[PDB]
Amino acid sequence: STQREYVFIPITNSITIDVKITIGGSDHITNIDERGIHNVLVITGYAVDEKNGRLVPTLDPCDYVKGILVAGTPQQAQSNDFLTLKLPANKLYLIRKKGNISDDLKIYIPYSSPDARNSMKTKPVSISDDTIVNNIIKEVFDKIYNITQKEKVKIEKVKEDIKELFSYYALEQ
Amino acid sequence: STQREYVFIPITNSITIDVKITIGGSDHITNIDERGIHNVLVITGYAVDEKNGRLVPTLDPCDYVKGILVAGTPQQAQSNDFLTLKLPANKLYLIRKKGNISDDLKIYIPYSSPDARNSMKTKPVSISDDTIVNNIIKEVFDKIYNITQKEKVKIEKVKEDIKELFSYYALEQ
Amino acid sequence: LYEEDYKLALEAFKKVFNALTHYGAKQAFRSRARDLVEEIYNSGFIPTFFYIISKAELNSDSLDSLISLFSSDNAILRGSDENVSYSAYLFIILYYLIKRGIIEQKFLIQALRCEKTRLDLIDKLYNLAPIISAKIRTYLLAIKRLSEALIEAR
Amino acid sequence: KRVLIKPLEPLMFRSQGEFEPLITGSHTAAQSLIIPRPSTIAGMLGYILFNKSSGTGDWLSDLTNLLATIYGTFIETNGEYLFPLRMGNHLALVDQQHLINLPTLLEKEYERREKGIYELFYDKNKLFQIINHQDRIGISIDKSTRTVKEHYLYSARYLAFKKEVNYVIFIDNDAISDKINGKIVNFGGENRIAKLEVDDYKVDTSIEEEYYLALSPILIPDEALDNFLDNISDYVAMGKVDKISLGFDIANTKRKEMLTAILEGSIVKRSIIDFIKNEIKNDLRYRFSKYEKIGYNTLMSLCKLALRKILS
Amino acid sequence: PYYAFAEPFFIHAITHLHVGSGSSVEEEIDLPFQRDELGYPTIYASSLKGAIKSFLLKEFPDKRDVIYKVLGEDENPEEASLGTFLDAILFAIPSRIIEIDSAKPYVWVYVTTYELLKKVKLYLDSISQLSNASFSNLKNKIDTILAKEGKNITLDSDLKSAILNEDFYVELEALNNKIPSIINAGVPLLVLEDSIGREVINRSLIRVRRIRIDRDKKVVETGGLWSEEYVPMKTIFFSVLLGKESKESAIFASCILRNLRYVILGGKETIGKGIVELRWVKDVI
Amino acid sequence: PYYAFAEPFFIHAITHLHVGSGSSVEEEIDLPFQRDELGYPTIYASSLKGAIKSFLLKEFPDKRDVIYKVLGEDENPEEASLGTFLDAILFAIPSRIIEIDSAKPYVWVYVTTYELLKKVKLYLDSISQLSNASFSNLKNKIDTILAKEGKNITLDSDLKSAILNEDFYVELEALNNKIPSIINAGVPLLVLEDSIGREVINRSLIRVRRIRIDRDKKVVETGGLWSEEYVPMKTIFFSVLLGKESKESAIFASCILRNLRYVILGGKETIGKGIVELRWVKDVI
Amino acid sequence: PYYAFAEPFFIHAITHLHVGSGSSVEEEIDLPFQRDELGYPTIYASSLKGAIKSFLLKEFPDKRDVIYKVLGEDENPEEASLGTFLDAILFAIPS
Repeated sequence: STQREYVFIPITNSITIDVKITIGGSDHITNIDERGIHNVLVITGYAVDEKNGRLVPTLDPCDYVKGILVAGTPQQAQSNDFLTLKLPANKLYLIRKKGNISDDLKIYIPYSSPDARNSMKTKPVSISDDTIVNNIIKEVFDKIYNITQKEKVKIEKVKEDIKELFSYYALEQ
Repeated sequence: STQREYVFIPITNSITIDVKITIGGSDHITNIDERGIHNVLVITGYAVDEKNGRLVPTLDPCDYVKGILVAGTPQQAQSNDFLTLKLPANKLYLIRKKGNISDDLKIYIPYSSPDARNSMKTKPVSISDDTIVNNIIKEVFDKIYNITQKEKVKIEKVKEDIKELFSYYALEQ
Repeated sequence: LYEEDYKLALEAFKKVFNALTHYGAKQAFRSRARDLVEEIYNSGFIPTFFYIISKAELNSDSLDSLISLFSSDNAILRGSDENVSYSAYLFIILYYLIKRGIIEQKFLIQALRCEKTRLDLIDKLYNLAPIISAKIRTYLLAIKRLSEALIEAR
Repeated sequence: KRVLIKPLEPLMFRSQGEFEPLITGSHTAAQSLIIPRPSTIAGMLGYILFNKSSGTGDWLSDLTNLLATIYGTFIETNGEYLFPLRMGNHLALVDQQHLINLPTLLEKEYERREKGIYELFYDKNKLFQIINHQDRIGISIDKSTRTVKEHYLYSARYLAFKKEVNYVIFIDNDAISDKINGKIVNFGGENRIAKLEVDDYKVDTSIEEEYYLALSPILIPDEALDNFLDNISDYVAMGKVDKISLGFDIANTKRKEMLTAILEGSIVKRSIIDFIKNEIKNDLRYRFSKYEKIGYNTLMSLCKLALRKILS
Repeated sequence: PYYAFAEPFFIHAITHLHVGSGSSVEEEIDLPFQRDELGYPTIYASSLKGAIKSFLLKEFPDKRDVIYKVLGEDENPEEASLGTFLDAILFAIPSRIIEIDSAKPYVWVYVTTYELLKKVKLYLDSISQLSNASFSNLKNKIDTILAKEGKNITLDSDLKSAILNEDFYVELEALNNKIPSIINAGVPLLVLEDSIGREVINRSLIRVRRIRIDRDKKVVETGGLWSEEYVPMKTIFFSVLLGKESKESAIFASCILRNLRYVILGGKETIGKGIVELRWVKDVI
Repeated sequence: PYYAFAEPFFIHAITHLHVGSGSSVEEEIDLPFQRDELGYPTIYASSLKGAIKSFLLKEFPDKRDVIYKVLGEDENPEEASLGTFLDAILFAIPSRIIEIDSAKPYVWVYVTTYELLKKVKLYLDSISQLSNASFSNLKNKIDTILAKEGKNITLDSDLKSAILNEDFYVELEALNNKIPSIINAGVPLLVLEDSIGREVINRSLIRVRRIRIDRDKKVVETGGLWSEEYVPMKTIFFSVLLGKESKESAIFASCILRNLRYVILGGKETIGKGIVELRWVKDVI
Repeated sequence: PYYAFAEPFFIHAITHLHVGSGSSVEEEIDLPFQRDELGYPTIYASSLKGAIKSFLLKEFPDKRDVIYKVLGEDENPEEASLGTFLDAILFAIPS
């Protein structure tokens, strides 16, 4: 099968560039094609921790994290703090879909054991924060979709729908 | 487990009464509840032979055999020409359902090896036969339910609908 | 079925509209057309009928001015503004039982004179209570609409 | 002898073809004929009387072997008979008693002719008391969005019957009765259903008058078309001439031929009988003889229910 | 005959129904129900088949070909179908009743007319010749009722007078003395004259106004008002499923039709306007 | 499996509620309440949906896309919605009671009728078949009350006699004294016979006359009087929320529906006539 | 929150109170008091709102626009009011 990795999109750092790997071929799940960001993945029941940005397995179905699925593998500098599992494509709760997918995928999600030291209390976080929506286009949306600067340069549309399509729940602790 | 079996209703010899036994208790499936016959079972893909009446397993879904369900065990004179099978309630083809069933049924069906000497050819058979409707109500409808030939019965309904509902496909050989 | 009840509602109203000389009596009638129609179908017909006659204050020249209104067009209702209005609505109800043959016109006209017979009128309407309430609905609802439209404040 | 076709529900016999979604940004629509063409009624009985050991590429050589001879179709509400009457694109269902004075009517002076004709198709026309156009509109849903597809919407004016109505035909055969009787048929249309009923009925077989009614399309053999259309007043008193397709055959899934016909309800003069015979050649007379068996060249006397033919 | 069998059934509205017809009729309704030749609600055979075929393909996804053989094969393959639905015919519409003590008291009743019962009889005669499971126990009942045509009738109840839909006073007559009722609900069935019934029936039809609200100011939009028509709960439509002789129909009529109890017809399912119940007149008789 | 999830819920009125007229039949009250097909009060699901939708589009602004999925888009719909509302059947109405004699005296009671419990059983049976759910707990309860039909019964309490809504005298049987209450309330529930229940229920409805005063004369305006119809507090309706498999139906049923307790239905909200509480059957058991 | 501010209060009758429910057939008092759904006296929120709104409009003659937004316009109501009253429940009666 093929392997995709899930990179969330918060208003945060330690995200800046993580993948270490890109397509390799010409296959992806999330795209940016002259109209917006399609096939955005949403993982419910997980919150992200700005301290070491990665999804934390809460149980609340209301905690979700929206990110993008790119073709690749873990950075191979962590190799352990990831959820790795093989899924059909229909089993992925995707947003703004574009077409049918390969129906058999392997996903990598930046993961961290709950570490129950202190109780979890999440907050709905939006990423309007225009000074951040500017640089993440270069940080992640150009080291993966390079043509974001070249072929579909309509940044005013991809920069705008990044704010209205991505949002998450952070532990805020 | 409870024991029941299925005595079909043809215009045919050898089925005067086959069950050899009656309720034993007071639990049944089929009824005559003052409004006709209730919970009549039908078996498709099975045809009847005039000679030594029993159901032969045709492969045609158009062929069927209609009869009633009595609680008991086979003739106990051959005991091998009977397919016994444990099945839930919702699995049964039932006609004029009046109530729910136990979800646990062990049914004995008059059976025989296909005897492939001659080719099979089923034909629609109605059992109207105004003189014959009398003999089997003598033979089963009273030998199973004594109260029919007693205080309460609707002759203009029940002494009509055995000719009207029960039908099947017979080999006519 | 009740296509000629919007007609009847127009002749009955035009009678009541003219035997209401005082302006405050028209306004008082407009108050009865709205309210009385909504108790007949929540409280019932005869509970509202009792309420109507009790406020109508019969047994006068008024009770005979009604008899004239059935035929004449020069009759007038005199009395308290609250009386002429409640009595004008009693006409509306009775005008229907006459024109539709639910109550015999000869009985009703002589029951409105002979004091001893009025109790027999109320006794007749009690048994015709279910039948009446069904038929007058379209008629009374039309009277309600005509009131709100034709009876205006100066 | 006589066959009553009882529609159990609104029917549709569409002409003009092409009722299916082909163009993207456009709806489809179809009307219905008031009277089914004889090809429709022939194909229905032919569907009941079907044996595979026949035909192989004929659909009328195969069809004419089953049924003996069918006579044209009209309406019967309550024992009354109504007959198609046609004009310059007007169609009417008129009662028997009003055809008697048509030849004298069509010859009156100018102003007296128009008034008489006008009152036939408007006042004495009993069509719309008997038949309403139920303009059903259909839709195709894509299970993806669970809404309507891209313009997959169609309007089909069905044939709604305000009263009890039967279509009336006659068959020469009598061994046919106990076969097509009480039968539920799929009377041609959008998968609709009618019931069949056979009873005896005595009517004439061959007559002579100077004015006939066309109780069925009179087929013009496409070779006399020129010597016929140039002088049309010699043959048709009133009605409508147009090119029609004979239908759609089941055994081959092909649209049948297309040839000019005189539409049912027209008033054909006696000059049309001998003209056809003296114009149709035996190369095609054997063909057009079959066309008459399924019920096409059927004439009726304005006198009375007397059913003639043309080649027969 | 190629109509080996016929399976009539009653369509029982569990919720209100709305099978739409565009804007074909006048009264004031923008989205009216599907009518028939004489103005009563019907379900067209196209809508009734398509709804049951759209259903039942999600319900029995393994038997998709058995259904395609019988119900059409909506794909570009165009083998002929094996099953036909007839238009669903309004059989009985619920009506509020006030009876003058007249009875064991009822609050609602079933109301039919004689026009509606003729079309049901027409459907019933037409399939008696092929249904060797002859349901004359039901066809006769309509025959006796149609014999008593020309007056309001109550079949099993003994009322003699009532008020239907708060507006219409009718006096009722027993059939002759008694007869079993068709709908096994403990509810009387009245058969009214065609003139009086058409008013009582039109009063049971639900004609609502509906509103689209400006979410920011909570007021109705401009032109955000329209009107629709629903067929009430407990309404009963009667139709027939005709089947050609084949081996797929034997499976379809035995395996598939036994398990249809509830389906969804018409539109406005978000409002919950399609849940209906089929009753298969071969066991209720 | 036709529906992914199936959520029956009760609708307890906290204040008097008023869902607007809707219908087209002329009536005596100026602004009447939405009526059933039996004439009882009800809430059209079109009014349940529009009110609950706009409530959720406020209380869950982040999940504004899960709501647009399950409850349909607003301005430009590409696709049909996934969730359905069923019309809210009237389940029980409060009625003031003058209890003749018993150990515990009562000032008011819940009144329901057998016709209403039959509509609820119709909802429960069909939703049971069109889904994986099986509300056997309710169904076993209601199927025991519907066995005693045609006889006034009090559910648990011991009354034997009472005067409901000051005008109707009834004598009440006891059902089992062991079956638990349908809802969580110490107030008894009387299942009246449908005939006397219709009149007892019409008494619980709240007819109200309102005026618009001229500010400069402190008198009623010219024709500024109108009537109005409310459903009392503590009235219990019953509806079901249904949904098909979409991966947002699962989120809807998890967060959105498990954090819905109070909604504002109907109109006349500026005078507090809409506050209502939703009790899911998953919980009230 | 659904509501910005939620301000419950108590209404203390300084003098005798009469919010009319209008005459009615089944009352036997010509001018009765507004009743509850279970008999007790009550003040319909339509009486509260209209009385308080009319009070504010003359006590705060400069805050018209602030009152009209929260309590609804009177001439041309192009939108809904933002404030709601609840029916006054009888809390305690002097005995």
